[PDB]
This record gives sequence, structure tokens and C-alpha cells, in this order.
Amino acid sequence: VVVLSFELLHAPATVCGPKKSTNLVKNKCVNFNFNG
Amino acid sequence: YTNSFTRGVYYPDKVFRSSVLHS
Repeated sequence: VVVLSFELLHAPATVCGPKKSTNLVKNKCVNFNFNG
Repeated sequence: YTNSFTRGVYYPDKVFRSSVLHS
């Protein structure tokens, strides 16, 4: 039995899932997903 | 012993704030 425990907002996120990042546009109302 | 006047104040969390009082 394997138990996985996660911590949020304690520090800058070091472990992430694989999601392809894109270039960030500026000055236009856009969805932002920074580090989750 | 000796008294520490106001020493020991540190930033409690990485989150940035400015020009605001925070409890």
C-alpha cells in the first residue's frame, strides 16, 4: 500500500505534472495558469 | 541575560505584500 501526500503553497512548486507550457502574452485579458 | 529591544522580526511567508498591515 503506497500513500502519496502533497503540500500546497509551502514553497515554490518543485514537482509538477507534464503539461506543455506556452509563451506568455501581455496587455490582453487571457487565462493564466502559473505553477498550478 | 539581556533584553532584545525589537530584534527577531522576519517575513512569515514567501507571499509578498506592500503598504499594508497584516496580522
